[PDB]
Amino acid sequence: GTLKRAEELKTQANDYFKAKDYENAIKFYSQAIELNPSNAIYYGNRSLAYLRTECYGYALGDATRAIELDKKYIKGYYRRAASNMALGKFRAALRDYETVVKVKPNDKDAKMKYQECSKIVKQKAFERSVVDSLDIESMTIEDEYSGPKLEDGKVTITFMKDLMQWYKDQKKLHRKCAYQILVQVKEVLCKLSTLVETTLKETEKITVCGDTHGQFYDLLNIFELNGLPSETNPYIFNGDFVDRGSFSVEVILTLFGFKLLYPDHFHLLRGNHETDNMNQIYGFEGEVKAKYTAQMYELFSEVFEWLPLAQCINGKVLIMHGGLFSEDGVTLDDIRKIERNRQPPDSGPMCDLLWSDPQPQNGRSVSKRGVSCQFGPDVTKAFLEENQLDYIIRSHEVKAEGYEVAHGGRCVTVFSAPNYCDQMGNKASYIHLQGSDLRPQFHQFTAVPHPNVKPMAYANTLLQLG
Ligand SMILES: [Mg+2]
Ligand SMILES: [Mg+2]
Repeated sequence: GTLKRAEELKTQANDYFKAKDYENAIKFYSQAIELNPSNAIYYGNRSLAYLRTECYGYALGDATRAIELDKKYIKGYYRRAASNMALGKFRAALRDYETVVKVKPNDKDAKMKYQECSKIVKQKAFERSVVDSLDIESMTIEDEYSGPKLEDGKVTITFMKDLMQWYKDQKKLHRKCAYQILVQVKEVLCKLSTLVETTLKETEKITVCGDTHGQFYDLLNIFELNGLPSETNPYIFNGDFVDRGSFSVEVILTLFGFKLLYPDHFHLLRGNHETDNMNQIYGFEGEVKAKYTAQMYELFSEVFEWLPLAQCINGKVLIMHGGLFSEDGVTLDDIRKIERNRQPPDSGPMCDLLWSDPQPQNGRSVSKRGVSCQFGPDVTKAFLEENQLDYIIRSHEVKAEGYEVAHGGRCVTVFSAPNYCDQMGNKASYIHLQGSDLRPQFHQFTAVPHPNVKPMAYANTLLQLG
């Protein structure tokens, strides 16, 4: 009985979903849909599982299919509005929250989401540089503050070590210090090329980490397990420092501090989560407003805009958060020429560097995330050959073992956030490269305990569904 088979497969998918095994959830929903392609609940649950795995494009299409089947399926509208929020389609989301708060005026949840949506809409409408309406010198550190302070405005190794300790005890760096770090670090970054270039001599090493997503206690574990940064232990943090994790302020100010301390050996590349559309939904903007001000947040936003987009080691390995391009013929010079100081556009090379994913089949598809592309091994081979490169290192996707090697070895994924969001139970890893030998060496590690704060504790409700 085809329909009762579809239904058993959907029940298994629900089971997979609840166990946080979205990849199988998706697969069993997909098979359910294969047997009965005309049920709204199926499309709606698969839309939610695509949302959980940040596949906004696919969540959007499934939500739309669910709504086209049943105009009264309320879930369909929330999950459609979530996808659109994450895609920067704020007005589209509001239309759906409206259609809901309409079909029941009473709903507590409906109006809260509508209002939260309108507030972002209203702000973005509204939307000189923030530093100029700040008077950092005039601020005063209260006598009774006993946490870390800069040594005459300067970051040092002793400041970094006390900062790390202070944060471990869940305490807050005085706002004056936070401001100074931000201003200097803006100054450093705004000097960098869009493409950072590093030469590693025969005897030198470099560590590449992937996403860390505000997992502060895991970030300290990287440093214990692999050493503090210094001029003989350089690091690249390949984006997505913040969001989801509820210690994002602690992660980003530690990283920025180390960038000031070892500016030529501690490198930070922009990820898709160093952007407004992500930060307003996924916790960072809320965490910074809770702990500091809306003005601090606007400053973080403007610094993120100067983060370089890619890094090239010895002209042979190319590192970016996302992946390769929607278009053929993009060169390394083209990347160097990108005007990066902005939010990323909806498409184009800057967008692809932050957002794209590899796919196993040849060619290009519109991406499952609803922005940029998926690119096959023939895309990767042509770009490497055209540019005299050996392979790429990228991050952006959660991996069960903390890394993955795709495209015949030409596309490497590294991911540095173990037990991601307290739920995935994945290993994390970092890479060592060596000047004499640029083949990636992987080191895996597991999650470490942290205080009682939930992931997304500071985020609005727009992307917390189910
Ligand atoms: Mg990412
Ligand atoms: Mg990420």
